[PDB]
Amino acid sequence: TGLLDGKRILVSGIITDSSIAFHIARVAQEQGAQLVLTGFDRLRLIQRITDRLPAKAPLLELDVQNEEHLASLAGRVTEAIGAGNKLDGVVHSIGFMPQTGMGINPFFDAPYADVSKGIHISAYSYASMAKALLPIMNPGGSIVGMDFDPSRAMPAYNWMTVAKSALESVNRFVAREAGKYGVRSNLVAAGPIRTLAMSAIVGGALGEEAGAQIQLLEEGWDQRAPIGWNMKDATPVAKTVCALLSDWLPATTGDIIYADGGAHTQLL
Amino acid sequence: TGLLDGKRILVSGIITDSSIAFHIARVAQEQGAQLVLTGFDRLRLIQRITDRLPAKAPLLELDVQNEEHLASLAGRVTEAIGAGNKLDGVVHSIGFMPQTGMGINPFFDAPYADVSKGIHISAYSYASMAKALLPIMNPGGSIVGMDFDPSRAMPAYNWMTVAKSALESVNRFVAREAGKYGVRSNLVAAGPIRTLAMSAIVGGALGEEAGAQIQLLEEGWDQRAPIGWNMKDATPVAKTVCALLSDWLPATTGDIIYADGGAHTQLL
Amino acid sequence: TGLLDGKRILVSGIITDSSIAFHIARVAQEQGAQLVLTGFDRLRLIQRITDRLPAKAPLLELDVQNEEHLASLAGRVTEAIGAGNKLDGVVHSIGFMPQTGMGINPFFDAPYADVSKGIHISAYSYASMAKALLPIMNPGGSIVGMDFDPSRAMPAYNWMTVAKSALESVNRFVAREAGKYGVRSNLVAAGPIRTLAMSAIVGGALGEEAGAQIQLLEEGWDQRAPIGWNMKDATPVAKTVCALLSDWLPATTGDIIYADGGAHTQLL
Amino acid sequence: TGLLDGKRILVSGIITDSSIAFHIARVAQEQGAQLVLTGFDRLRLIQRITDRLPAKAPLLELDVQNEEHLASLAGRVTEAIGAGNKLDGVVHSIGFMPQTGMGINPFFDAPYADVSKGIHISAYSYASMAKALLPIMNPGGSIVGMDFDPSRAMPAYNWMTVAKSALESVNRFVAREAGKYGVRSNLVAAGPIRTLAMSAIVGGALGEEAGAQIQLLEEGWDQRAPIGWNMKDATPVAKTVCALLSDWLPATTGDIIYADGGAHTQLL
Ligand SMILES: NC(=O)c1ccc[n+]([C@@H]2O[C@H](COP(=O)([O-])OP(=O)(O)OC[C@H]3O[C@@H](n4cnc5c(N)ncnc54)[C@H](O)[C@@H]3O)[C@@H](O)[C@H]2O)c1
Ligand SMILES: NC(=O)c1ccc[n+]([C@@H]2O[C@H](COP(=O)([O-])OP(=O)(O)OC[C@H]3O[C@@H](n4cnc5c(N)ncnc54)[C@H](O)[C@@H]3O)[C@@H](O)[C@H]2O)c1
Ligand SMILES: NC(=O)c1ccc[n+]([C@@H]2O[C@H](COP(=O)([O-])OP(=O)(O)OC[C@H]3O[C@@H](n4cnc5c(N)ncnc54)[C@H](O)[C@@H]3O)[C@@H](O)[C@H]2O)c1
Ligand SMILES: NC(=O)c1ccc[n+]([C@@H]2O[C@H](COP(=O)([O-])OP(=O)(O)OC[C@H]3O[C@@H](n4cnc5c(N)ncnc54)[C@H](O)[C@@H]3O)[C@@H](O)[C@H]2O)c1
Ligand SMILES: Cc1cc(C)nc(SCCO)n1
Ligand SMILES: Cc1cc(C)nc(SCCO)n1
Ligand SMILES: Cc1cc(C)nc(SCCO)n1
Ligand SMILES: Cc1cc(C)nc(SCCO)n1
Ligand SMILES: [Mg+2]
Ligand SMILES: [Mg+2]
Ligand SMILES: [Mg+2]
Ligand SMILES: [Mg+2]
Repeated sequence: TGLLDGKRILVSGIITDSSIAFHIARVAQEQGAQLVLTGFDRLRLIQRITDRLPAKAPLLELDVQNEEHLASLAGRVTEAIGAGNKLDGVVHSIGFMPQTGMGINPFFDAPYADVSKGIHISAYSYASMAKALLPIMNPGGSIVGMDFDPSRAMPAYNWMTVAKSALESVNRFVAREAGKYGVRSNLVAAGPIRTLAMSAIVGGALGEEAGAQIQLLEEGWDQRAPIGWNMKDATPVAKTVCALLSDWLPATTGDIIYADGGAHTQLL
Repeated sequence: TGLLDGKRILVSGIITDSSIAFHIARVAQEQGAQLVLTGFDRLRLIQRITDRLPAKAPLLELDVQNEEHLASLAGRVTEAIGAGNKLDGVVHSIGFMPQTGMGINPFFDAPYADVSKGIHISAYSYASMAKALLPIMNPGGSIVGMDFDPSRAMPAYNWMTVAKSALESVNRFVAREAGKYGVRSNLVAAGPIRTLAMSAIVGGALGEEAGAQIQLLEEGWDQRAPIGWNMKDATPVAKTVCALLSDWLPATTGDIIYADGGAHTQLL
Repeated sequence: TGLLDGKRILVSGIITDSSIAFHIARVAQEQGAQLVLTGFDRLRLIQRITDRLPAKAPLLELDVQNEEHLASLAGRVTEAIGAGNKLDGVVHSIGFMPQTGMGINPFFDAPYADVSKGIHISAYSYASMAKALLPIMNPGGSIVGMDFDPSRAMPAYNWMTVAKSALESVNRFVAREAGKYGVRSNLVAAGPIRTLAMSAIVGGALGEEAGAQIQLLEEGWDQRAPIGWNMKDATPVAKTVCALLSDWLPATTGDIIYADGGAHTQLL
Repeated sequence: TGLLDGKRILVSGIITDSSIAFHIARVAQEQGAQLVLTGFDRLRLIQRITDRLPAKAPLLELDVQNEEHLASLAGRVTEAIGAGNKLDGVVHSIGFMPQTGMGINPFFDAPYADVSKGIHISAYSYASMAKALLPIMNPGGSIVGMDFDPSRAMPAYNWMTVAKSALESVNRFVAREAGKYGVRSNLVAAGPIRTLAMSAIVGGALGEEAGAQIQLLEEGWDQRAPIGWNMKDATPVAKTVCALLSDWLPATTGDIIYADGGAHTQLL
């Protein structure tokens, strides 16, 4: 009698046990969902990490820049879940921007090849995944992607914020296509989460100034949030994704749900 | 094992069996919630209407313009739910604007006394209710109000749209206060719902031109909505309110969730 | 050969030489406009203040809560500018909220009578003025009101922020009506300006906590603004209003132009 | 005594006499500006077109995808305007998306190589141009780019709308960098303009369905616009760009000014 009882849901984006997608997968299993996982490049690592989830789940390789992987994806999922069965949910929790497009490297100094790779992985791939998977989704289904509010510019995030602006636009178009299948498409805009990479950035991995700036941004977030914000806890974010994967928001599509403590609704 | 098992929730705004609040109450009871209802003025009528809900619920009188009603409200609720028990949820589903502030009466011709009454009932009362009820709400609790997207002007809605703009602002402030109690505050922006009053307006009760305009607005809404919009079905709206009343969006406050078929995310 | 050569423009809202409207009037006269001024209550004071403008201008009494003043206003303006002449511009620079609706008085403690008076003066009056003056405006004309960005809640501003949210909504409706006359309606959202009242508030006139909060808000504004923000200089704001009064933004209506140093476009 | 007297302004984007940039250049010259023009690929054609402007202007070659052109650009401009002189204004009026990313080709069928080229030319190039030209701009200067409101998805525009979403994000970052030079960065969001390409699209050049959809969008725009919208007249758009190039909006940066008849502020 979980929120997601009987649902078959694909979850991309697990790389470590601090990945937002690891917590999305954990909560969805706690709520009765049957998962198929996708991983990029380091499949041995990802299998070992995902062994710590409450239930075993098949793991498929998916590099979103690889056209072959995308073309075979629905067939591979169908074999993992059994012929005649379809998915009820898809989670996109994939993002990347080269170091030249984030941190202390000046905004104007990111070469376009680097920005293009970041926008491919972070924004275009949301459409790629929907194209691949809508033919094997049931009516009433739900596609969810991870967003970080790009409405205002911020220090250090730089071209990653541009990629999120493109992602929000992509989501509105995916909703139009997904609608033909009786399927919803939405993003969850999360507050900052202390993943391994984010901890490294605050520790100065992309320059001292960028680290300082991101730390300040984190502190302001909790201060602004009327219910507070705990950057070490991805669970409220994971629960929000599961809310969208459920049947409890059946008239919301092309949209953005903010799991940020309410910080974006306050100026100070 | 419902979504709202064990929760005690106050629901205002029932006047007929087509009231959005009637469907909110029905769905919340189907999901295990124990309700306290509030009604305005025609309490005999409201009791008879609410007899059709799946479970019996105490009905309290509440005129949001009446300071005495608001001052006694927490005590009356506490006696209905039993001393030592508190509310987990509050639903504001209250709206009013005099006929001079809607329909074919020119926008410039609404007297301020009429606009003020409409803003009192439709916007200020969201703060009034929160003031009255936060002292008897549990941590983890949720306050939800009903909104109609006022970001762009529209024909006929006129000063009611202005009241909704004020309501959205009020909600962001209520979230700051509610946060001190561990309580969330959010609005659900619904698409148009064919309540008795809305059917009457399309039938020309506020002038022929206003009727025509609202009919066109309804038709465009379903056309824009990537998953469609059924104005005769309040259930998707009710489910969305219950989503916010649950523990599944624990990091969303001061915010607006759109239960509109995705229509606001599309231009045509 | 000024920006506003040959234009006849009404300017409300002068009370001291630090009033934003004083600087709007000064810049418009420097740019060739012929003004009619309106003042509330302390007409002797206002006449003495306005004697410091570059050119003499007729001063008319206007209490926006007074129905008689509003009904006679067009006739009084026509006699000041001469029969057969019409206005090309109207400036609304009027705002008020009782002390119970701003500062350290808790948000929930503002009585509705006080909030209603504030919304009357600050929001409804924008429509009142347009109703009164559109019949004596020329095609190509411009109505401009003063706004403070209410998209996010902030400390101390409280019900004044709610009034601004209502004002933004009112402006979109006024644009629909003004359009019938070939007239534009827009708001200028200014950054914080150190008027006499604002200096007093920072000095603690509405409580110490509110003062502290507003000071912090001012400091953050200049820090966020990519071109900086000088709260002691109303001239950039005045120039922006004159831009809207000119023929140089002829396809902008129902809209908001931000004269805030770009602060609202940045998170930190 | 024009609006732009004494200013030196670079204008990109002229290809035909229906180019929005042709009208921007014409109005800026009528207002006293001294121009430097940039053109892509068909320089013989562009020279002949630009011979119809009120004043002669030097024409420089600029392919925004060509790193060499961008690296030599400031030097070439300096030789055209004379050593010791700098620019006061820069106009980006450059946009492109391959046919696979617009029209009736399904959204999911645009290959990433095509989308990437479109985002390079339409969004990244706004940053490229600013990088190249800020070192030769005067304090008080202004960078302006052309936008089409991408806040909601629309039929046929598809990946071009995604590129505009990215452009709006880029503009907020460019404003931060431009601020260091005392320079503003803003976009003008225009309503639809019947350029040669747009006429061709309505005539069915990108498929019949896409043509039909764009025609409907155009008709709705004028209907929504409180002051109307004339798609055959680029002059109101050009005047708006010149407003931003002037000293009359000195506190607006990282922002978007809508020259759309007010259509985006209205639902119907
Ligand atoms: N951490 C934050 O503060 C935060 C805040 C809001 C949103 N988000 C977003 O949440 C999502 C998940 O990120 P995270 O913070 O959990 O970091 P993470 O590093 O744990 O996850 C990012 C994932 O992207 C995957 N990925 C990268 N390139 C790929 C490719 N070519 N094909 C397939 N997958 C690829 C990685 O393998 C990894 O699993 C991202 O979209 C991120 O932008 C993060
Ligand atoms: N029907 C729609 O199309 C639509 C769309 C979006 C949002 N909404 C909103 O949903 C809410 C519920 O409205 P509805 O459409 O279900 O109509 P309704 O007429 O069924 O409900 C409105 C309720 O407001 C109550 N009310 C009026 N004055 C009151 C007072 N002084 N004190 C206490 N209660 C008072 C009425 O008694 C009634 O129960 C309103 O906020 C409305 O604006 C409606
Ligand atoms: N000062 C700021 O930081 C700031 C920032 C953004 C916007 N604004 C807005 O600019 C406008 C002008 O305010 P200001 O800051 O220059 O302060 P101000 O006190 O100098 O001007 C306010 C004016 O409102 C007038 N007014 C009050 N009640 C009235 C009534 N019943 N009828 C007619 N006029 C009445 C007052 O006489 C006064 O002239 C207001 O709308 C204000 O909200 C101010
Ligand atoms: N026409 C509309 O309805 C409309 C509406 C809003 C905004 N806009 C925008 O206005 C701008 C101007 O477009 P237009 O409608 O005047 O069309 P246009 O075809 O006349 O102008 C587009 C220009 O982009 C230039 N360009 C293309 N690739 C280039 C490259 N690699 N390097 C340099 N320049 C290149 C072309 O040479 C051409 O001069 C674009 O940003 C467009 O998106 C157009
Ligand atoms: C919003 C945001 C922040 C960070 C550090 N990474 C990402 S995606 C790269 C994952 O480590 N997205
Ligand atoms: C958005 C909206 C529309 C209507 C007709 N009424 C309301 S409240 C009055 C209830 O019948 N709100
Ligand atoms: C935004 C804002 C701030 C303040 C102090 N007053 C106002 S109107 C009252 C004028 O002194 N408006
Ligand atoms: C918004 C928009 C529409 C169109 C047809 N083209 C462009 S850029 C290509 C120029 O002909 N931008
Ligand atoms: Mg294990
Ligand atoms: Mg019964
Ligand atoms: Mg004098
Ligand atoms: Mg010639």
